[PDB]
Order: sequence, then C-alpha cells, then structure tokens
Amino acid sequence: LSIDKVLKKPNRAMEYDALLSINVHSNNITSGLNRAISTGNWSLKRFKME
Amino acid sequence: SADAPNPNNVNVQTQYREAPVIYRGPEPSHIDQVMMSVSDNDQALIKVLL
Amino acid sequence: KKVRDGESAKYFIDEENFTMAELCKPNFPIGQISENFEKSKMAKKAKLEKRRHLRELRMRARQEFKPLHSLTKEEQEEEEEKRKEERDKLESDRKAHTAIQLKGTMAIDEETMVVDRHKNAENEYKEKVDENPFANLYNYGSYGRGSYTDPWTVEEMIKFYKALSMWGTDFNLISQLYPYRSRKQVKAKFVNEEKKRPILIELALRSKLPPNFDEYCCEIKKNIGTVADFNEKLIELQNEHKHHMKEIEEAKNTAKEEDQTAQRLNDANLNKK
Amino acid sequence: GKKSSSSTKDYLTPPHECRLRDMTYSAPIYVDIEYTRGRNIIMHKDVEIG
Amino acid sequence: MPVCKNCHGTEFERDLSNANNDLVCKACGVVSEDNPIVSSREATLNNARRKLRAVSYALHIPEYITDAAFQWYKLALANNFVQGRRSQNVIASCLYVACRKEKTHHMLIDFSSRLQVSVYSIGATFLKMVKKLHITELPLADPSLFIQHFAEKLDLADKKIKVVKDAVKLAQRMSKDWMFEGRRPAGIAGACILLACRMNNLRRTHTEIVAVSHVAEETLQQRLNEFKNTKAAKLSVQKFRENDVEDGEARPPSFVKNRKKERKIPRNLHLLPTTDTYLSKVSDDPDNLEDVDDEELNAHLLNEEASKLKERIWIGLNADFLLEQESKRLKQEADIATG
Amino acid sequence: SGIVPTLQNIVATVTLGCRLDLKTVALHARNAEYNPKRFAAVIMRIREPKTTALIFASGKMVVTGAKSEDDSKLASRKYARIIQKIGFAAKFTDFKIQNIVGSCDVKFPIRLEGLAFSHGTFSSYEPELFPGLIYRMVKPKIVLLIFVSGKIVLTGAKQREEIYQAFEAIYPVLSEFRKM
Amino acid sequence: TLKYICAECSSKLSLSRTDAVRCKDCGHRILLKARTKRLVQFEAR
Ligand SMILES: [Zn+2]
Ligand SMILES: [Zn+2]
Repeated sequence: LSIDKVLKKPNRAMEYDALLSINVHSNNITSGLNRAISTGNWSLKRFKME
Repeated sequence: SADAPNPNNVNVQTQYREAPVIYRGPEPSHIDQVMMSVSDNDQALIKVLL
Repeated sequence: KKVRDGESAKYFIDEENFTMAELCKPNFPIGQISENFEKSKMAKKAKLEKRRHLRELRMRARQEFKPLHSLTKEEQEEEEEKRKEERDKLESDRKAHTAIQLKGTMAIDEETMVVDRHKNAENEYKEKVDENPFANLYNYGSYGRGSYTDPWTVEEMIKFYKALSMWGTDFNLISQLYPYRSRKQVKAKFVNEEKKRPILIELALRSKLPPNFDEYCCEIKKNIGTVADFNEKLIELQNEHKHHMKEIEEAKNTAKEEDQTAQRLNDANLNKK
Repeated sequence: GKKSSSSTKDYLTPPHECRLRDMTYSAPIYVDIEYTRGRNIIMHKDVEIG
Repeated sequence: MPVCKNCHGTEFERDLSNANNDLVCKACGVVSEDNPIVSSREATLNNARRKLRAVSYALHIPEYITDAAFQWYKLALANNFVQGRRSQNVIASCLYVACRKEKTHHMLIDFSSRLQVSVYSIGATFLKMVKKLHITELPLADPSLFIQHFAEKLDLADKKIKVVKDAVKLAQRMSKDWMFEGRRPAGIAGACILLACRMNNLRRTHTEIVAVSHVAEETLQQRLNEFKNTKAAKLSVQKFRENDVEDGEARPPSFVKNRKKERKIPRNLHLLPTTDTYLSKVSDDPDNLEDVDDEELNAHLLNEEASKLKERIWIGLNADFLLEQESKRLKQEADIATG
Repeated sequence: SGIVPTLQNIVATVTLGCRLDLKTVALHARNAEYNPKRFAAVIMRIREPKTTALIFASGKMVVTGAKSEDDSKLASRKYARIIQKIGFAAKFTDFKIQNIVGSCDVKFPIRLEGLAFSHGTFSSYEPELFPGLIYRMVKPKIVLLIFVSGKIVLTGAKQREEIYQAFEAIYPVLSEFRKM
Repeated sequence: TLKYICAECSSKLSLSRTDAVRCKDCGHRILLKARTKRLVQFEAR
C-alpha cells in the first residue's frame, strides 16, 4: 500500500524510497509480535480463530 | 498538564503537588534494594522492592 | 606498514609503522584500523569514477551541440549495453501490443479462435537483463538542484565579446548560441561580465554589427530551417484554418447525428404504436 | 540476529539486565533483497525489519 | 469542600488505619460527610495522526512527543497555518519543531532523506510555518547530545566513554573558544569525533565517519585544517593538559575575512542624511519626459530593415511555444462549444 | 560609533493608464528578450546602469539597479518615454517606495550565542538553514539580517529614517554583548 | 552526596539534577542506591 501510495506522481521513479520506508512499517512486526505474546489473543485473518 | 494548552511562556511547572504511593500494610517492613533506571523511551524507571 | 598499536601518550608512536612525527591530521592514518576495510575503501573509488564519468560526459558534450540529445545519446549507449547484456545472459521480445492479438499466434489457426483464452490473459516479460553490484553509498549534505560548471574557455569569452558586439543582451539567443551550456549559468555569466569590464562592452554597444554570421552558426550547428515570417505565418494561418474547418465539420457531423437520432426516435415511437 | 560482518549483535541485551530495565529481550531480523532502482541498475541492499 | 459544623475551612485527612479512610477534619473531629465512594475534520486529523505515527516510528522518537506533535498540529490547524500540501513536508516540519524542542539528536537531513526532498525547501516551509508562534523560544544552541549519540552508530570503540567524554569536552571548549556560531553542528560533531578518535589508539577511514553523519568530505577537512591552525597540536598528540587556560586570540575566519575585507588583485536626528530631497527635486510630471537627451533617447529603436531579420530569428526559434498556445486556443474553442 | 550604512539597491513600481504593447517597437530595436515563461516581457539594453530596468507584468515594471531617488525617478523618466515612443499614454501615477536595502559593518563583530540564547523574543536563530541571524523587528516592520561575520545588512524597509531608527536602536544591543 | 552504586563495576558517582541518567566508565544504564548512614534499631527476636 505504501508502494502504491508513492508511485502516483509524474516525479522521478522510486529509487531510494524503496531502499528506505521499510523502517516505517518495521514497527508492525515488533509491536504486534510483542502485543500478541504479552496479551494472549491472536487475531488471524486466514484461519478465523481467537 | 492534564489538559493540552499551548506551550506559552506562562508558568507550566507552577505547582508540584504531592501524590505518592504509600506502604499500606498491617506490619512494618524494610527496604533493601531501590534503583532508578531508564526504560525504552528515555524516561526514569524506578523499581523498589520491600 | 600494517595495523598495529605502536605507542601513545609518550611521543610520536613508532613500534611497527612508518610515522616519525606528531600532528598526523593531514592524511590521518596513524595507529591501525580493524573496522570497515572494503566497504569504506570502495566508496571514494566509486565517487572518483563517477566524477571522471561526468567529466568525460562534459568532454563528449562539446562535440554534439545538443545537451539533452547528448543525454539521450548516453542512455542510447547504455541501452546498447543492455541489448549486449540481452545477447550475453539469454526469440526474447515476449511482450504485448496496442491490440488484443498478442503472443506464436493471434488465435488458433486450425478451425477458429482457439487461443483466445490464452491471448486474453503484461507483467510476464523479459527483465533479467541489467544486473549490477550493490553498495552502501550516500548523497547527503545537499542533493537536488545544482550547477556543474568549469573554468570557462577564453576562446568562448572572445566569442562572447564578439557576439555582444554583434548581437547583444538576447538571453535566449545567447543560450542557443552556445548549445551545450544552459540558461541560468550563462545568466550568471551575464552578471559576471557586466561586473568587471566597461571598456570593451561600451565599444561593443558602440559597434552595432548586423546579425548574419550569428544566423550562419545557428543554422549550421543546429540544422534548423528558419523559415521566414511570411512562410511561418502562412503555415500557422493554414493550420488554424484546418483546425477551424475540422471543428466546423465535427459540429456539422454531430448535428447530423443528432438529427438522425431524433428521426430514429420518431421511427421507434411510430413502431411502438 | 546474525549480522554476518561483525558479531551477532555486539550487545544482544543481557537477559537479567533486560528484566530490570522493563525492556523486551530481543534480537532483530536481517534480510537480503533486490530492487529496480535505476533504469539499468539493481541494488542488493541488506536491511533489517523490526 | 469547606463544609463543616464546628469549624470552617480547615484542612482534611483520610484515615490510614482501621480500613475506614473517611475524609475527616481537625481539632474537634467531625467526618462532615458521608462514607467514601470510590470506583469530516476528524477524518483529516485521523489521517494526520496516522502519517505522524508513520514518521514518528520511522524517525525513532518516543511516544509522548508523538502526542505533543499531534496537539501542536491540532493547534496549528486551528490557526489555519497551511493547506493543500503533499503533507510530508508539513508532518516533517511539525515533528521537527516538536523534536527540536527536546535536546535529542535529529537534524534536518534525517527528515530530508524521507521522500527524497531537498533540505532547503523543507527549511523554507519550516520558516513559513512560524506564522503562528510570536514566541519562537527554542533551545537550539547546544550541540552536546549530538556527540553523545552519534558515537553509537559511528566510531565504534571498545570503551566509547574515553573517546566520547573527551570529544564533547574538546568540542565545547572549542565552541566557547570562538569556533561555533552557525558552524555546522553535525560537522563539528564529526570533526571532534575524528580528533578524539585520533587521540585514541585506533584510526578510522575518513569516508566511514562522513557517511552516516550526513556531512561533506571537504568541509570536515576544512574544520580539521582550522584545528591545526588554532591549536598548536604538539601537546595534543600525547595527552591534553588537565588545566587548560584559553584566553584571547580566538576567532572564526569570518573575522579574518572582515579584518582584511578586500583583496589587492554625537548622534542627532537632523545630522542624519535625509532621503526625501532626492525625490523632491526630480519632477512628478507624467507629461514631461524629454529631458533625458543623452544619446540614449535617440538610440532606442533602429529602422525597419534590420528588424524583419530579428522577426525571422524569433519566429524560427521561439516557434513551438507559439504553436502550442495557438493550438491550445483552438482546442479551447473546439471543446467549449458543447456541454 | 557614528558610522552610516551605505545603500545597495531599491525596488519600486509605477502605475500607467492605458493598455501597453512592447512586441513590435522593441522588435524594431537592438535587444529583445522574448520570454516563453510566465513573465512575458522583453528587455532592451539591460546592461547600461541606472538607465533601464526589467520585466513588466501588466505594465507596472519594477526598478532594478538603482540606489538613490535621483537615479530611480530618472530611470522612471526613461520608461514612460519609451512607452510613449511606442505611441501610448504612459501615465506616471503612484510612485510608491516598497524596498530600500542597506548594508554596513561596525568593524567589531559580536557574539550571537548569547544574543540567541537570551534575546529569543525578536529572533529565530537557526544554524544551518542559513548562518545569518534573522532579526524580526516589529517597530517598524523591518526584518533585519544579523550576520555572524558582523557585516550588518538591512532590507525590507521603505524609508531611510526607518533604517536609521532600526540600526541606531540595535547598537546598544550590539554593545551589550560586545566581545571584539 | 556519595550514593548511587553502579550495577556492573560498582562506582560511587553523584549525578546532578539533570543527567538523563547514565553511569561512569563501566558503560551501564541502570544503577542501584547505597545504604543510608543512619542507625537502624530492633531486637534480636
Ligand atoms: Zn472540625
Ligand atoms: Zn560500573
């Protein structure tokens, strides 16, 4: 979704923002991986269980 | 600071009222190890055990 | 010599090295290093080869008197290198077209359209061509706009004084008269030459030379036709008349189509009852 | 937690210290990926994700 | 609160003993109470909060300063400070002012690296968004924590306190020794970390420091050249003095360039020069214009002969823009006929 | 001391009456800068100093390269003359001064870390956006440019008396944190 | 005041009112607190 948000302007193509912009959703694996083990409720969107 | 005003040059730190935590207990106890430290987000974590 | 801790805090450190005095600030190898050998060694090398690359670009831009066409010639040379890589690593041009007949086939050739289920199925193409090694470089401090210039040629200065004696402060014509420079840098050249010299510029504005050799250079070095104001004005009037006739014909065709649609609606109302 | 030029993390935050600091005991991810950076250039930048 | 029966307006104290904790008065003793009883635009601000969350978790800042930047952006949008931007520069500028409130280590290049925007336009919008402050009290003149936290990802040492404390000591002594006023805090951090690493028995490649510190290669060499110029650097090789006395003879080179300022190649209100007398002499007549005959009024225009050649040059060169303008007018007067 | 600033450049404009046209008379001349960009205006003889300024938007051309009001209105005397050489009205209406730039140096530059640490109500000192301090004086409406080098340069003023009252009222502030 | 014992090399450092709390040459983050110099009293029961 971030890639599709960037590639939508007549500017030069995405050289370094692909090299960057991985430590902007890097706090989605860490925060979720800590929250699901510090709470104990694992919401999954492909097996449909709690 | 419980609300959100602007950071004006008016006195924000104008009162330092006392709201500590107190040892509510039936019997007297002692303190053997008190430490002040840092957490993830650069704030003064303090742990004390009695 | 090598990386070894010779000495410190007493004198010039010399245990196993090639140093014989203090104040090693100039090149700043002193004791020894054991961190980031090759990835920091192959960074100034990459910067130096890119600077020599831009210098040989500036040298090649003198020959072909078209800047952006020299840039497209550079990318044409690198895509010649890309088709050389297509010869190296690998028909091969498996792509689509403006129509639906893409492949091999347009459809089945036995009895009818058999491969229309496969022809109706862009992102499967040839891309494994351009392979280049990686780095961990940087472009920070200030990146974006700028000006890559040089110490200017004195023959270019003589040509500029002869031009200003012949055809004066004409910024677009001066930018076209040097067709491998650019516009803002020659404006800085205008204010720089306006700074230092009153005598030859005053004699240049005294001269009033007629512009024939300037048009000679602009028609040879650019190979532009330069059709006169009567021919270009007649061509512009003919284009405007053709556009007005096309617009009037489109309006008349739209009115005829609306009349045909009204007649078809009246016929459908007559056939409904 | 490899970092295959230097050692594993060069700290890899110590466990009993991490229990008192109110930090999660962790070691990061390291991946290797391509791009489509230039018109004829593909980078192989080796980044971390969370 | 001052509701009582025997006294008025006294202090109070909830009980600690007997698990009873009622709010009671003093010096007579009356509970004086009962028992204790204990237990549209929002979518735009949501998009702004998600973008601020992205830039916050990308720029490695804590969670309270995210809410501080959020309430700062809310106050600024209540003052109607900007509209219609790409919002990357806006969120970066708001997080930059909320981040340069605190003494943490984030410069302009850490924000200019995101979205590949030039740093000067971001600073220009940062000085456009100060049309709300009229306070502008920012403690910005302390590059001391830059030395403390740049030395973690660059200049890796076994100790990292012996290089770092002497680095920040020498850098503050040099900044107080007239070498820092608008003089590149990241650059002086790189310079007084390369110098302190040179004091240590370990060397660095010069590219490795200037790569992640986002500073140029030539400017830090100019800095170290000025360190060689000012400090004698004979005692600096072995060990610095424990009692450093530095008084006088301290200047940036702007003082030198004003000391030479070329190259050879009784205050009174009436004694000040008045400026209205220059404008009062020359006439304000829109009809009188012929008093400038100095060979310039008779040399503006030439004849018709060497003018159609200029028209030929103009129509030959500046042709495509005129054709696109006339064709755009034809495109308009085509597509405005219908509805 | 009792030094005086020397001016650098002034920029103003003048309003004319009719609809101007500088596409044919300038075409019969020496120089013409036909601009395909936004500012479609030609310039003849830019180089001759304090005689000819540059581009007009709708006729109200700016003043470029003038210091005193003699040469400013003398150049403005030479502009409506060209517009009447075209054959138009060219009224000289509403000559209003908008910008007077002055530069000076007190030769003894001063510290700015204390002038930015304590006197932060009238200034927004930012180090590496631009090394010179931006001094926001509110009386009058003049944004001064205090420099680290000490060459004090003023801009944005409309009167010379405003420049004198802005520079005289800052010299005790320069003498407050005075370190040679 | 001589307190705030370290937890890695046990150094007696006295931090100021603004420190953003940090240790000494051990290179540590947390720190304990030294025992008070008063006279604690109780029976041996
Ligand atoms: Zn009472
Ligand atoms: Zn320790």
